[PDB]
Amino acid sequence: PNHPLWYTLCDRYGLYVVDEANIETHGMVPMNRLTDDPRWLPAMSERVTRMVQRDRNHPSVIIWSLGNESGHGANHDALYRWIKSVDPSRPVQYEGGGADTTATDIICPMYARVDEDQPFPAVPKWSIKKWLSLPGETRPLILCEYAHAMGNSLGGFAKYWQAFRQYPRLQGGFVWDWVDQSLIKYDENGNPWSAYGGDFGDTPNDAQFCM
Amino acid sequence: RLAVMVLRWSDGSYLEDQDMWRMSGIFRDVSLLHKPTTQISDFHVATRFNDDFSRAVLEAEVQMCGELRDYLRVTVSLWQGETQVASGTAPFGGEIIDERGGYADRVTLRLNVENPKLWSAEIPNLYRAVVELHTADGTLIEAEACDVGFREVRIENGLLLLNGKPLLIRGVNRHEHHPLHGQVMDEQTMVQDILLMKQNNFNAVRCSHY
Ligand SMILES: O=C1O[C@H](CO)[C@H](O)[C@H](O)[C@H]1O
Ligand SMILES: [Mg+2]
Ligand code: NA
Ligand code: NA
Repeated sequence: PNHPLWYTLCDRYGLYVVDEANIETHGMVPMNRLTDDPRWLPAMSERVTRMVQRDRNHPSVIIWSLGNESGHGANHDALYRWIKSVDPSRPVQYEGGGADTTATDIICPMYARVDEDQPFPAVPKWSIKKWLSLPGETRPLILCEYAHAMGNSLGGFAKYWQAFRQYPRLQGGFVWDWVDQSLIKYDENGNPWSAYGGDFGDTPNDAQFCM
Repeated sequence: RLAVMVLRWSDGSYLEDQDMWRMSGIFRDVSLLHKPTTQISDFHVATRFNDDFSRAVLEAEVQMCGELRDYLRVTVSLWQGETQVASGTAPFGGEIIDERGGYADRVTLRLNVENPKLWSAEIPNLYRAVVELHTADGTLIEAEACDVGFREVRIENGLLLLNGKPLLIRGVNRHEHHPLHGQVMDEQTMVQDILLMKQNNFNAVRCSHY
């Protein structure tokens, strides 16, 4: 959940917002070790419920999100249902565990490609065009993350948009991401320079992957 | 002496505007058939299966015409080569279907078949079904028959399935054409086409358009 003023500004300037619960357990093995543990249900629920109770009156928020990269656990199904129950005015989405689980109203893959499949075991990233027509699938598809803009990037961006315009159920996505997470450091002369992972003695670190 | 006056054009032509040569005449076989007064006028064969196709039920509805009597019976036997795998006998008189009763001139035989050999273009397993119209005491009036292919065709969750598996149709449209005989077909030409089609990895054909 963002700083409260963010939503006010999105309401007045006009931007559709995806409000996301502060829940990410990417480092766990497997990713859903905690989200599938009922003992962590309480802590997770507060991150979802208190978010809804705070931002539900904001018109800019059109979609609720259960969090990010925490695999798919039973706690997600429970909290998914809680929101649908207390607020039927907004769809609920969640990418963990395959981007098309029972915990999301929208197929929201990250970095799924336009025409090329990436058949990862258990959590495949199908080409978005093919994902739509899998036997029994009827939901719309909006990538929660795509076109990773790291450094000299965004090659093939036009391919995504050609597909979005041709396929009704391919309704866009969110580029990853807006601003480089570089920090300012000063040399001996006092001049500023952009720093990233590891420039503060921090280790382990993942270097420039924050930009 | 038979006298057949064939018209090239008729109101029927309005329904025969297929993209092909427009010809006319008696282009297919003409034959003479002899049936007993008490005969098999129609028969349908169906094959249903359990979830894993390890069991099947062959249902054969048989219809008759003529003198309906209590001594009449129908026996449907299923063969695999010279081995009879199944057989059922019964008198006429279908189940009750409405307030007026049922079809007294019909009967439905149901035969159980364990681990049936399934039919497909990959392996065209066939059984032979013989439908015998006879008197209870053993006198055959007449018999009809057909090749039975045990297969289930259904559409599920958006997929066309054959015996439970999704098909990949490698097909071709085929008109009945011969450069010398026109639209008259013969066995050799048919066989040649099929051998050529299968040799070129085709597994399906559409009877375009008749
Ligand atoms: O649409 C079609 O295309 C073919 C063109 O050769 C042929 O006319 C077929 O009978 C017709 O169905
Ligand atoms: Mg035509
Ligand atoms: Na679209
Ligand atoms: Na990153």
